[PDB]
Amino acid sequence: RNLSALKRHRQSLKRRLRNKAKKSAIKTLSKKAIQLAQEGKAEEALKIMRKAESLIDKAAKGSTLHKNAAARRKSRLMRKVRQLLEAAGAPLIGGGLSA
Amino acid sequence: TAYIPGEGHNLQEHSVVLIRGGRVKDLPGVRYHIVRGVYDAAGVKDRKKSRSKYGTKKPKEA
Amino acid sequence: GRYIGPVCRLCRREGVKLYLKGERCYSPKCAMERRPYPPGQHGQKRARRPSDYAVRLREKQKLRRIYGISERQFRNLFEEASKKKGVTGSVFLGLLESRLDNVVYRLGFAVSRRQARQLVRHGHITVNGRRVDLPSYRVRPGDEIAVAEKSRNLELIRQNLEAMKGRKVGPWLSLDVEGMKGKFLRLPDREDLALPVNEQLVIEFYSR
Amino acid sequence: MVKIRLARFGSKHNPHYRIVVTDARRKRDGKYIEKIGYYDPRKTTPDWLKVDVERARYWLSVGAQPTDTARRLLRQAGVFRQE
Amino acid sequence: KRLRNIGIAAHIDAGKTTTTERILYYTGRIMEQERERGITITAAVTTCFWKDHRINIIDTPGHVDFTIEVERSMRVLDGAIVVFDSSQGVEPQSETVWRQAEKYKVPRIAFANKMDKTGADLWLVIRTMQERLGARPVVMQLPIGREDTFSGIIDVLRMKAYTYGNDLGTDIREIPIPEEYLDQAREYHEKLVEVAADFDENIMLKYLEGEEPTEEELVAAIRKGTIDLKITPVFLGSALKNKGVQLLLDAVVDYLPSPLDIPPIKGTTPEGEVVEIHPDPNGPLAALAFKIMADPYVGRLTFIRVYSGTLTSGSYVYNTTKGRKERVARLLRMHANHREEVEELKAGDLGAVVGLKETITGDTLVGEDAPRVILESIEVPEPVIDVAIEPKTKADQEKLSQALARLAEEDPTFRVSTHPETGQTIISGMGELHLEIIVDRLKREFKVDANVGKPQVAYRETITKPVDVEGKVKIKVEPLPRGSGFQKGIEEAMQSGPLIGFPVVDIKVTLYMAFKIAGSMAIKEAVQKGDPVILEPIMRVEVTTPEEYMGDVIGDLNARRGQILGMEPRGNAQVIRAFVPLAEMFGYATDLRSKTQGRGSFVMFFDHYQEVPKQVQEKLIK
RNA sequence: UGGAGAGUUUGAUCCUGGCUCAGGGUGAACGCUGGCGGCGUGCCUAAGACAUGCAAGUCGUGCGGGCCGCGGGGUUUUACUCCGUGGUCAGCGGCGGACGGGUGAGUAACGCGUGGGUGACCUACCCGGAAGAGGGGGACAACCCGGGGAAACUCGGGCUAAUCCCCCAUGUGGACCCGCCCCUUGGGGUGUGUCCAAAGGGCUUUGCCCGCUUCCGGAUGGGCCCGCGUCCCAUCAGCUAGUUGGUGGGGUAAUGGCCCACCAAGGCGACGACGGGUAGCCGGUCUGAGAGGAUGGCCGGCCACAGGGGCACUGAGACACGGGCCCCACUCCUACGGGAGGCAGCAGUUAGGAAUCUUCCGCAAUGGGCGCAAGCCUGACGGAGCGACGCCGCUUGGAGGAAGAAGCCCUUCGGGGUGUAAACUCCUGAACCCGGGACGAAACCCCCGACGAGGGGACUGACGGUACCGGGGUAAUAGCGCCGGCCAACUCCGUGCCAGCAGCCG
Ligand SMILES: Nc1nc2c(ncn2[C@@H]2O[C@H](COP(=O)(O)OP(=O)(O)CP(=O)(O)O)[C@@H](O)[C@H]2O)c(=O)[nH]1
Ligand SMILES: [Mg+2]
Ligand SMILES: [Mg+2]
Ligand SMILES: [Mg+2]
Ligand SMILES: [Mg+2]
Ligand SMILES: [Mg+2]
Ligand SMILES: [Mg+2]
Ligand SMILES: [Mg+2]
Ligand SMILES: [Mg+2]
Ligand SMILES: [Mg+2]
Ligand SMILES: [Mg+2]
Ligand SMILES: [Mg+2]
Ligand SMILES: [Mg+2]
Ligand SMILES: [Mg+2]
Ligand SMILES: [Mg+2]
Ligand SMILES: [Mg+2]
Repeated sequence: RNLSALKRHRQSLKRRLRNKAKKSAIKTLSKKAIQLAQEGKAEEALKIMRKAESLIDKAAKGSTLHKNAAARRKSRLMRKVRQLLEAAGAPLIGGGLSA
Repeated sequence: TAYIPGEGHNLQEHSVVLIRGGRVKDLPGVRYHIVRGVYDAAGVKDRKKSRSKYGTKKPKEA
Repeated sequence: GRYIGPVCRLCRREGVKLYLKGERCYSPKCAMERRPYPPGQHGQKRARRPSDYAVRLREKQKLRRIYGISERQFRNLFEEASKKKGVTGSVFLGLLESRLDNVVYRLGFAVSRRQARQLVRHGHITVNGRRVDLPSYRVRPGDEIAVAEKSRNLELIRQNLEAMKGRKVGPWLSLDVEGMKGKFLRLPDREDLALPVNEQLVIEFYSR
Repeated sequence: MVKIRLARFGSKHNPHYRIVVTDARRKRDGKYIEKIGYYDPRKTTPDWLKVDVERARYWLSVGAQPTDTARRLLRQAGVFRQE
Repeated sequence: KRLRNIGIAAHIDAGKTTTTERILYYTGRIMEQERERGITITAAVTTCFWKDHRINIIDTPGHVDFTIEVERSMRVLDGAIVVFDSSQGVEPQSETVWRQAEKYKVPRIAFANKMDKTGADLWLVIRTMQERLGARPVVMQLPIGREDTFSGIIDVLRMKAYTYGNDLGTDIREIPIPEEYLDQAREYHEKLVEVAADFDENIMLKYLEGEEPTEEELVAAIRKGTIDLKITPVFLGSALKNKGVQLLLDAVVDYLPSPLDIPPIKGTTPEGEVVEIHPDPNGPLAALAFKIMADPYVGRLTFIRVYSGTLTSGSYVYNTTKGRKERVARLLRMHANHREEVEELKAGDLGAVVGLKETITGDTLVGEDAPRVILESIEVPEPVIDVAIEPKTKADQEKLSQALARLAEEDPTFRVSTHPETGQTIISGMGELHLEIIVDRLKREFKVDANVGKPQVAYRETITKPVDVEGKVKIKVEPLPRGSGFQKGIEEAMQSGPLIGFPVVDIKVTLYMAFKIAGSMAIKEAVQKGDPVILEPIMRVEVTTPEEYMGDVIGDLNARRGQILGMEPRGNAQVIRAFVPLAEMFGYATDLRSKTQGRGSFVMFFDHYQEVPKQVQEKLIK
């Protein structure tokens, strides 16, 4: 009756939560940042972007994201942050993104 | 419908039969033959020449 | 295979003296001498003129009966000849004649080709030192065909190699009666065999 | 990874392998990248182990692992000896 | 051989299935219409061990309807246990199983079961054992309590006695004989010894001298007598209430034969000469399939007895009886609760095989390469009742007949046939109750629902006065003696008669495309003007009955429109010959069985045609 | 190096023209008959339903426990069961279960074939190269406790270890925005900003072996795209709403209406759209003089599917054949509370069918997974079995033996035929029996050398006491079809448009 692919199942479930956590975190922060960039709040927009960047990259490390995927996430975040800001802006918290 | 080849036979109302294909230029709408020697179709008794058509066992030369 | 059953009865029918018993089919006996007509209740009746088919059937059958070879083996042998280089007729004979059972008869280690079969088959023949018992074995140019050391002095073998002192063995072969060795030198030319067989009609048999 | 290994050819009671390089995940008798040697474990002929050494070395150098049994046979034709 | 193959056989509801069920429990200390109808119908072999002794048991059905299941165990088994409703004695189907045991030479003990029931009397059984079936019963034990208070069992022979506290077989345990019975005990030891006298002579002498012999040499002397089929040890107990069963099992291992203690069976080599089959486990293989079962979960199960050799699982064998090569794919042992798969099955042993596609009962199996011998098999017997079967709605026609073919293959007392005149499918068995469980087996087991009914008869017609006629050419048509017989135009209107349309027969036509139409219209008319009468098949019947029943039997034959022809004895009973119309002979066997308390039998063979009683005809133009 | 035609429409002829046959072939089936061996090959139907066993595991050199057998004495020992090692058990953690194996249901399609494209991408383990492996924390099972259960086991509370999780650091390097140079679809470089690493285990231990992390390159395997090629019906002629395109997003490894908002009104179709029917496609295969025609079982390659349908999770990879969820169909256990199941893996059963095998042996080999290794696992595989199913080979005798027995057939009553066929004489010696007996197996490992090269040693065989060799040794199965023409092969009897034959003429 029994195979211990059951194990693999038990395990997939743990990782499934692990990655869910990192992923939903990455979107709440990415959203938050673009939202602040649009309000024009650039110290906190960039503040958050950095956090998001970190968490995306942290995620690239194992199975959760990888690759061009994180890079992409990052790319779109700072493409979207830098521009919303630029409409008003000045990149206050000089942190996060190239001069 | 199906031809029953051989001199004499033992087929009746629920006899099981092997059908063969081959028509008969003579009976219209008889497209098939019965395979003698199989299921309930007996062989042909006393047959001694073309014995393997006609499903007839090789007779004993005692 | 090899038929098994009455022979100098097709020594007849083919109407032409094959040599299936070797030695008797030389006495006032191969029935070609006595009863040169086909077997059976008819046989000595009006010959109806042969269909083009029968002409060739018979020619084909003649040749085959000469070597004592199954039709499946024969057709195969023939189809091989056809694919092979140059004249299918001649080549095909050479392949028939390259057979071990027949080589052994051509060496006169045996009287008849039937006999040769039985000798080969019973371990009495050896090709290049190792023993062969496959009548169908193909003999190649340059092969030593001898009589097995244990068989060397058997009643039949001494009789048969006694008669080979005197005789000439076909040009495509060599023989060493003292030491019981033979050599297949080359493939038989179409003329080296005086065959009572127009092989060109046999090719035509297989064309249908 | 990619492998140097014995692909079985010949026939029943007639093993005749090909020394071949192939993804490990192919079936044994399947498609392969390249043939390099052949091997006849019963030495029914004198040329019963052959290998193209200069190719086997290319393949070893780009990270093909050989089978134990394959290694043995490349060794035997001196793929491994270096003077 | 440390191994006992034994059947349980008895009248209906004598308690065999219960007995068996208790044997498997004691020997255990380390089924559809059977429910609906309350009967055993199929018996299976089953193994268990008593005193380091392999017991193979076939619990047989009681009903005549299933005689085949005895005519089968009584072959392949070596010894029998014959149960009795001791409240009833020897019943008519006890007589039956007995005469079957007789013909296969089956050593046997009896078991007066139900010593607890109101009426239950050992002496009933004993008397009746001797009065009604010619046997010599031998009292091996005695009871402790006329019916309601049957609490314990005296074993004569060993002088010892056992009493049971509960009806559970969990508080048994020896006691001494009490004061009473103790005078009664003795009297058999000696009286067994009286009987043993005829078997040992060391007991013979030792008897005369008033010296009681040794416990072991009696047993051997009894056992010897059992196996020579001259002595029938009687034991008692209540299977229901766990009393005498262990004793019974002990008694199986004491007196019932191991395969060595019976003549080994015979076969017929291809040459033709008879020959005994040595029972060696290292001889060639010879074996008898005696039952096919269609079992999920392993598929077709074939039960076999191995007489010679070692049938080894995962081989090929040869069905000499129908010359097909078969495969034993695995071998099987049926225990009370699970099935042991075994690697082999040696001489003297029964099991079940899987593989095996063609083999049926009576069929003989031998080694793959072995002497193709054919073994004395199993014995027909012949069906007594028959009915038309057709499905309620056709299309089910195929399901129906495919099934009957399956079923006529499982059990060769059930036949299927096709009346040659009117092509209705005629089914035949060993009783009403047989055919009922068959039909009731086509609905449940094979999902085909059928009707049943009297086979319609092959009628005939003829004329009763000579006649001359013109067909537009002229003919004279007289009758002929009953059973005589009989241009191309006239034999052709001989098909349909005027009245019902059955063949016309027993007439002489005298003549005194075109020609055809004239004879056909002439005779067609001659038969009307000739003033006809319907003829109807008449069977010659001989029925066999203990003389008790003769009057009532004959009376009922007369009641069937018969004509008695005479009566001779055949052995212990009495035969009556008679003519009776096929029509009135429907369900005769079960009417007969009521009139003879299941002791009568009968057979029936077409004899002649003859005209009817002027009542039918009108009631037959219909 | 390759090509045969014949019968049949008529009073007869020519032509037309259909029907019919001789040939080859097959996963075959059926009938009569059947001796051996070798190599192939065997559910073509119900992609119906399946009892039972086995088909995927492995690491104790990742980690902590339970149990057991020992060693070594604790109270001297059985009651507090203590250290060391060698077993086992699940658990946690890895790597594998995406390969191998099955099947052809769906699919008329970039599915396949063929050739290309990717400046539009990925690739675990393997190899080459560079640089690291520095700090800290934490939880979940196992385990104990309790509630629950008939059990499966299930919940709760608490303990705990690691190569489990998490943060911090170093940043060789890498990612990302933006600017610059080169290049030209997203390719390479560069600057500043931000953001990102890691794991320990074993030994004979200041040295070796296995692992961990980041980057670059290689190799291998893939994804997506495009040209062309890919059946029958037009009695299917119009099709299309994410439909065609754009913009901006979402998504992915990556392009893309793949998905979503918005805008525009497109896109496709007689060069056959759409629809219906059939079908997995190819290397090949069969046939054919060829061109063609037909086919696609076995073996190889690609695709699809895993009771029907949808779905995602985990992951280098799956939308997963022996993993998961839900719906549907069907079955099974049940104490009626609930549980369980998916042979198109190997065998096998059952049903359907004209019809298709062993519930075999073995991991010795080759290949695969895990492991430092020993080794474990492997119904892949290697073999054995059954079947004349197919092909190749072999036997049932050979030489002698009468103007020719007997029997049987014909007969013009002399003969003629069977027929040298037999009988009979010699000869050989399938089977048998005796003795001997393989290759396939040398590696991994061990020792010298350095755990490299190179040298030396040891183990290992399912098939198999088989193949084969040697020695003895018996005259030892033959049947099936046809004999009017095509078509090779004719007489007698029986029969009398009957019985029957028949592929066509008849
Ligand atoms: N009083 C009593 N009754 C018994 C005993 N044994 C059986 N019976 C009764 O008779 C019934 C007989 O059933 P069973 O034991 O199957 O008898 P059977 O002879 O096998 C029935 P069949 O002959 O049809 O197979 C029991 O249930 C019970 O009714 C017994 O030992 N004592
Ligand atoms: Mg949220
Ligand atoms: Mg005929
Ligand atoms: Mg009763
Ligand atoms: Mg009963
Ligand atoms: Mg009842
Ligand atoms: Mg005309
Ligand atoms: Mg047969
Ligand atoms: Mg393409
Ligand atoms: Mg886009
Ligand atoms: Mg993906
Ligand atoms: Mg399809
Ligand atoms: Mg052509
Ligand atoms: Mg299925
Ligand atoms: Mg499965
Ligand atoms: Mg069937």
